[PDB]
Amino acid sequence: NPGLQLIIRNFWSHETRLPSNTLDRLLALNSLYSPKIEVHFLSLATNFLLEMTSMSPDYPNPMFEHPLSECEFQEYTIDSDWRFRSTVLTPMFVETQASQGPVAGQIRATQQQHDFTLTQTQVVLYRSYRHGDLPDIQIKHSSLITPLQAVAQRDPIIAKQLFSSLFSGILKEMDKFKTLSEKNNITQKLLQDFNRFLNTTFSFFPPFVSCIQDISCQHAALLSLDPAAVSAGCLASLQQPVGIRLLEEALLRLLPALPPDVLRWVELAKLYRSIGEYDVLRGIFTSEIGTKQITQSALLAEARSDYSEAAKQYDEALNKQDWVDGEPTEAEKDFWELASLDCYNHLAEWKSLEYCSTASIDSENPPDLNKIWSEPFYQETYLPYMIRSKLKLLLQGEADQSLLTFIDKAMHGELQKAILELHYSQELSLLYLLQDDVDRAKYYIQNGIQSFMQNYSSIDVLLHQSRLTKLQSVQALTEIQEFISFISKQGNLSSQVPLKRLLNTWTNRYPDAKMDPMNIWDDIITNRCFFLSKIEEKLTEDISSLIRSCKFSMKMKMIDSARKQNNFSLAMKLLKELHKESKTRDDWLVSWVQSYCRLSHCRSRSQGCSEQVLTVLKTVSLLDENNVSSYLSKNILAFRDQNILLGTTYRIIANALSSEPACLAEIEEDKARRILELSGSSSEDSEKVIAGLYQRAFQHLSEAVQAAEEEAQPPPAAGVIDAYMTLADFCDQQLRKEEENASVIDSAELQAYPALVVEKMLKALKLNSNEARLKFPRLLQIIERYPEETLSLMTKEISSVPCWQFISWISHMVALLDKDQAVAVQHSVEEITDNYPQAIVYPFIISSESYSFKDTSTGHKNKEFVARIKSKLDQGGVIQDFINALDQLSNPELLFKDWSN
Amino acid sequence: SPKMQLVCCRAIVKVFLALAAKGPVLRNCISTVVHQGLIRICSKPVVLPTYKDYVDLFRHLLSSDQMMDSSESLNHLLYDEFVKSVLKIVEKLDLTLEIAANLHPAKPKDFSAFINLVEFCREILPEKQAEFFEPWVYSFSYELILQSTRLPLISGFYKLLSITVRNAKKIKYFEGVPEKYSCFALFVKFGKEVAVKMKQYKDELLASCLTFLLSLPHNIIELDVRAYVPALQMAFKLGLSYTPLAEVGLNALEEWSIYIDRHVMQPYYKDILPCLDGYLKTSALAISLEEIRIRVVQMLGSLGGQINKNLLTVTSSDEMMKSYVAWDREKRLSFAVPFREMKPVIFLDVFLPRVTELALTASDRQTKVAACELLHSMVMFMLGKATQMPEGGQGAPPMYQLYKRTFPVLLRLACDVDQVTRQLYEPLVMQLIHWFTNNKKFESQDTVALLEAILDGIVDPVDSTLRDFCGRCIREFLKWSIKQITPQQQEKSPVNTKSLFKRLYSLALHPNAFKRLGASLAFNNIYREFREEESLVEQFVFEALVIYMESLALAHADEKSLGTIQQCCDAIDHLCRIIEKKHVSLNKAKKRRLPRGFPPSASLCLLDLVKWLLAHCGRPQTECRHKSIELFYKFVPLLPGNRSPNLWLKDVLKEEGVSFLINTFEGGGCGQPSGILAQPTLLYSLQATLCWLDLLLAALECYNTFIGERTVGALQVLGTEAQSSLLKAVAFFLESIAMHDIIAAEKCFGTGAAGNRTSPQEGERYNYSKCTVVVRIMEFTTTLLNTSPEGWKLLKKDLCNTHLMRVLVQTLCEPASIGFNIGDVQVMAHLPDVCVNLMKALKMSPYKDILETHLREKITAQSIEELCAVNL
Amino acid sequence: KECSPWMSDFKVEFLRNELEIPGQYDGRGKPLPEYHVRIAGFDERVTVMASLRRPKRIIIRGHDEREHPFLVKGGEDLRQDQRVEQLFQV
Repeated sequence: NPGLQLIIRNFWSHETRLPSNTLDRLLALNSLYSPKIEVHFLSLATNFLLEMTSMSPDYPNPMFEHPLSECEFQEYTIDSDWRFRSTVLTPMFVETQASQGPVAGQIRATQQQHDFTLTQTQVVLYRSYRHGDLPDIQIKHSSLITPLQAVAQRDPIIAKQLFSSLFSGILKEMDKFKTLSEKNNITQKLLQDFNRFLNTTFSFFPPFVSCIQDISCQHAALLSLDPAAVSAGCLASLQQPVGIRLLEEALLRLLPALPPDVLRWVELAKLYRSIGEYDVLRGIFTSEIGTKQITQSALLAEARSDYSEAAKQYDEALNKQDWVDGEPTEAEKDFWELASLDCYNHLAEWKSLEYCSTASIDSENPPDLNKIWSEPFYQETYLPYMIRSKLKLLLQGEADQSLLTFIDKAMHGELQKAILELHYSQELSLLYLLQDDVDRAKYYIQNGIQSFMQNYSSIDVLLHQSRLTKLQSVQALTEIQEFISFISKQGNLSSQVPLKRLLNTWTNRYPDAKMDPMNIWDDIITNRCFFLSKIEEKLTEDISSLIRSCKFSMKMKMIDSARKQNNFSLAMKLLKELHKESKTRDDWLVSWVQSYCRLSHCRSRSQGCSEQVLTVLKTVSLLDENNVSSYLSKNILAFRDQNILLGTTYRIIANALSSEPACLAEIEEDKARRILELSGSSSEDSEKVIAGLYQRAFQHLSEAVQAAEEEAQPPPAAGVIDAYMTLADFCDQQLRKEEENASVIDSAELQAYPALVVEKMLKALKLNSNEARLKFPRLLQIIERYPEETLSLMTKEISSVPCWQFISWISHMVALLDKDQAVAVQHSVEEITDNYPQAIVYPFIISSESYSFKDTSTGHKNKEFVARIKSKLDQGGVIQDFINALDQLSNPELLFKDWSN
Repeated sequence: SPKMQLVCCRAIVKVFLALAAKGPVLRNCISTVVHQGLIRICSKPVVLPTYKDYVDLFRHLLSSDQMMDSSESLNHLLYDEFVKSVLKIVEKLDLTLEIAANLHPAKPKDFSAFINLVEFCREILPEKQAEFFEPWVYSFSYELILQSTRLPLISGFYKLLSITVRNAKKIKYFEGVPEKYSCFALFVKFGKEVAVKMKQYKDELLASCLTFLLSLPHNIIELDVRAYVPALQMAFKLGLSYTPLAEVGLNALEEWSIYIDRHVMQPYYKDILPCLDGYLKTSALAISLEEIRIRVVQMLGSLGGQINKNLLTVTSSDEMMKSYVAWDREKRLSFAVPFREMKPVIFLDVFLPRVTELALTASDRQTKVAACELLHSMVMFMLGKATQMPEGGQGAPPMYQLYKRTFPVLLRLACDVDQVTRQLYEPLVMQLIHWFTNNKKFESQDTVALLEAILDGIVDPVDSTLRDFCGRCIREFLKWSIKQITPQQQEKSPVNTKSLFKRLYSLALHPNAFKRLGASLAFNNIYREFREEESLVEQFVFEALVIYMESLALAHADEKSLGTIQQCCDAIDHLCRIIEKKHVSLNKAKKRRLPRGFPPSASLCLLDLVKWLLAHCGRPQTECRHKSIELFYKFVPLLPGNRSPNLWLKDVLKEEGVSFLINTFEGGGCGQPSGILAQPTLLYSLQATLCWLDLLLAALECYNTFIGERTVGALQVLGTEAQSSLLKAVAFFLESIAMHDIIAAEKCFGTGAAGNRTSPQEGERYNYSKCTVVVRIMEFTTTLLNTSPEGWKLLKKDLCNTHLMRVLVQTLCEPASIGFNIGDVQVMAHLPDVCVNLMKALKMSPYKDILETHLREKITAQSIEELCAVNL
Repeated sequence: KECSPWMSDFKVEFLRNELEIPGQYDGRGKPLPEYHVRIAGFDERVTVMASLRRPKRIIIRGHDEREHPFLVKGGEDLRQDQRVEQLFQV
């Protein structure tokens, strides 16, 4: 009842019952807070002020003090910087355009007669305004403030914006009314109850909370807010942005005066952590909050995405009890104590993860699970990892009901139910499936969907990082949903057919190997592995071996991501789960070998020479496994791949050696022999073993390419292309070693290579190779070096390449229609013309103004072809007067300046 | 009681077997006995015993169950006539357009039962005919497409055609891409059809037709899906206020995302996912709407993480995120609070972008009615500060930024459906105009801002009510923009008049139809307040005229159903209505604004204009042509000689020769546009045949006037050289394309597409336009004979006229093989009555016998129709 | 119309090879001029920008009805910078 609010105002308004000087009013408006007003509170806290206004002797009185109806105009007769901004927006006209070289304050008044016989179914006069022509001359401050209040209740957003704007102003009368002591004693109580607000709000309705913070921007003394209260606010509030701002202004404006900064820094970091911007956090720690050499050094390898030694560097620091000061700070320790955890989380290092997530819990070597409830710090910090790790171990088929124990113990409680039903309904659902329960899993997942929708839909649109970070989980929830559905329906357990179909969906529905991060891969992979173990139990071609086929393949696709994303350390773990297991099927073994070798290769970039050679030496020993030769003699695809890797292996070595040719000496002598041995140039000259190696390499490659050219013509292309390219890549570096070198001993060896490469790339380019298309200009400079016997081959070949592959490089192509190598391109360029005239034309123009032909049949042929192109563009010659038309826009005096230069 | 219903099906089943035991006669009879019966269930009532009720009986009859054992395919031969009769019944139905872009069915019965055929056939169709359905799929869909042309604003056809396509998906008829590939080509070229027709459409029409596209088979939709990108984008962007439309988009995106080639789709997804942001944007403080909010997530997951990440790409942000950036970089609206003793200060700038949002939107009545007072009073404060011209050295600061982001608000709030708020703001906007128009020099940024806001309203695609209201503001603008200036300055430079017309012109030259249409409405709404100062019509009027000609020409490519044609007619007509009078003034050579493209000159007069109009005579843009004819006749008699057109022409033909005029009835258009060259069109087909066809029509329509008015003499008109069109283009057409469908051109000229087969959306325009051109020939050729006793002696050198006579016997013996295919007696039943007129000029021409050589020398027989008597 | 009269006519003119907006091609996927937007007129406006060469900003109307603003740099060889873009795509 609005009368009751007013009746309650009857003495809250009263001059002794809330003060009647508006500063002391404001101090006592901070008495008004009770938690059962939040959404509303500001909108009422404000309106009180806008009664105290009323008894100002000008509140009842005009704002404008001349008749706005008269006496006024405006002019923009200026070349201001705001004119540039206005003509950027949309330009206004100008028009001087000259072809050569009645009272004041008065209105042309009506002349009623119409000088027509109208459309159908006298003299000048001057007047001044009717009172209906022009608006209110002179409104009073009264009518400004008055209408707002009733709507300021209803849109708190203006209320927020309003309050701060009052409040901020209200301070800044200063010394002309209030002295140092008074202002500052007041700020202490302001600050104190600003803390009280944040201490007491339990809903955290963000417009209120944000406003207290947005107020805190405005004046220096306000900045000493409880850092943990700010974060505790912001986290529940989704108000991290203002949380950060507050802290950053605190850190700077409190700069000149270190202990509370240290606290602030941790909180600042925690805000960023909750929105996914860890790169900033690295900056905080590396360059202010970390002190020790170890701290950077861990982050460094971690930033390079090798958590393994980073984890151990943290562990080493954590368990180091002695130091050059005895005193890495309470915070740097707190940081390591977290940092180390993520390492394990990415490393899938679940055993150390459950162990470390609990080991620092208060000597619970007898494992109390429930101590977490003692601190929201613990409930936030360790809990997620612990749930995760235990559950991953359970899904890897381990056994310990201590999780369901601790969870069912938690289910007895209120928060110890509710926060799980909110934040972990995924895991709750999975645990019900782990206990064979369809319904309760179906509930907790049904809930999970809704939970996500609100979770995501509450994140700000500008929090792109976190929006994104939420999102991938959807797949897991959906797969849980599909799987639940599939197993809920009895017709799926009768026939192998709908199951064979199911796996095809899961193969087709992977995560992204270059953007989805590894932990997220881990999840779907593990989860499917478990779901298939459940189907495997429901039933038991043999679906079981088909399921292992999937399991294996999936491990591969996962391993592949951890290569492409250089989580090589994780790929070691995964490899060693399969290292012997794969050695069972046939194809499977082959796949394992290949994968291992690829990984060895990727690892073999990041490295020094001996280290690289060592990193690949071992692969030779798998590649010279040849019980597999029976399968390779049957499976050309793999055989090609085998040779590819094999040649690549030698290439790596040969490059490593040739960069630093004596470095063979750095490797332990047995292996230094293994090298010289298996190069086979035991003449024992590194240069000769390198030429030998390269030759040996080329054998595998050339064969691989041949095997690739054979029985591979579908009306899989990746490997075909890959071969052709790979060979070419090698040949190019060699051709460059020749081009780089004045002394050329590698002459008989590098004979085939120029002619050879062509036939590969122009095969590859027919296969739509984007990378060949990116490299293509190479050919155009190679033929110039190798004009003897490139040209013929290239020419009889190149017709077979789609014209629209070339378009990128058109400039080059048209820029050599005058040189004899024109012979290769002339057909091609004409075809491009004959499809895409609007493409070629500008390149052609600029080149047409630039040739000079030879006065010989070769240059005549070219000049005559060019005349045929030129003429076969001059139908568009009609349009391209457009060029001349654009040309008019240049300043003629500038063109004269250029010409006269 | 219910169980007796099976006995009723047994009764009405048995009596259909009885009839079929006649043998061969039956089909027609039963096929039309069911028909007068269906006319009841489909005229049986419903509101927005029913369209639902009889359905099961009909299903049990159109299902070949063992009711005979206890002839089977004849339960389906009954369903066969549920095509045969039912689509032959499109020929039953007639409906066209009588009681700003809405229309009404002239004959309600031919809709009001017929859409309960739709809603009853919404089960009476969807069975696969037990796979017997073959003969219907091609023929049915063909028929219904060819006639769906009759009526836009009909949902029902697209519904039934979509039921056709969905059933055809389960029957997989298009699998592997001859009836199959014929229909395949039809629907593929229908991908250039309703998907292009999109940009006009409106609620249920748009919903029922989107339903159709999105239900099309993926095997088609592997081609150039830029067609359907907007369609699916529309589907989601709309379906949020017709919830089960979005459900079709689920069906489609699902069906696609498996049966489509993933590499084909991988690039495109970027444009689709963003529109699903909104479907998850709030907790809100046919199947149920939160089934949908659920289903999008189920899709996003099943669609897979690989593609999903497209949702959160920066390009998903822009067209919201403009609502999160500052309106001015200063903090503008500085205000001092009256507390009792002392004064704090506020910068109200920051309220405006929220207060506006509410004042436009806020659903609470009691909020909204107060909110407007906020904004109304706050607007005043701006004007206050704009006139807080200080006694200090600082000028009153800029406001353009605010004004721009403010004044469009006010116009929405003025055309606002609420009486009470409108009753405040509708006055307000007038006072604003009245104030703002008071400036003295050329580009007041404020004035510009206001104007541009008004125009940005008058082009608005959706809102005729705004375009209406804005029309008033425009009028009142210009009225007031007269109201505030001295004659001697207005004569020197009519500043805002210039700064208006220039922007009107650009909107008249914009290629988008709505970007033109608004400017014609503005031009109407000022006409009655233009033509008041002498200066205005003295300076602007030719420029104004000429520009509207071009804006008419640009309308040529559009639908007529925007009404731009008519709007432009009035825009030009009212110029004619001015020029009736003030040619008296314009005859003087005086300084004027040079119309777009004239040779620059020291001064201009009505001669220069009418000579330019002459240059426009033979141009292909139809209504431009009709105007330039009519206007030229209205403009000869008022140059300083005031002579007739014939006697005026006598001078320039004596000076320039018929050469000059032919070089404008055929050389007619831009610079030297060379339409005299018939040859390249008789050489080089592409649908640019229609461009030639138009050019021939314009050449003819030129001759279709000036001999007929007898304004140039016939043996002049058919000049002794260079008149290529009549001599070849006509003759050829009659010899070589007239007897034939499109493929006689689309053989030897360029090529005809694919295997020589393409859509009625092409073919109807070809044959329609083709069947126009013959008319204009005949009218023209008659007009030779009926002005000259000699004209037949120059066309006699085209002695091989006789092709035209086989055309003429066709034109009466079955012209439906040529023109009655349109369906509109409005054109298509004057054309025979017009044809027959020419035959007097044949009967009383010496050529008479050759009509007998087409008919009475071959075909005349007396009794054969009495022979057919027992058959009739 | 003061700067350069021809653009202030430029129109659909018939029997004609329609002009595509410059530079729409890129070397991929069998490109399709029937998408590539075609010119259909100019804004009457121009603006000079301040640098020594006083370069001109113009606006092109597509037949696709959006507008495509461009700078015009004359007397100057842009090829150098053009390849910087090719590199940047790479």
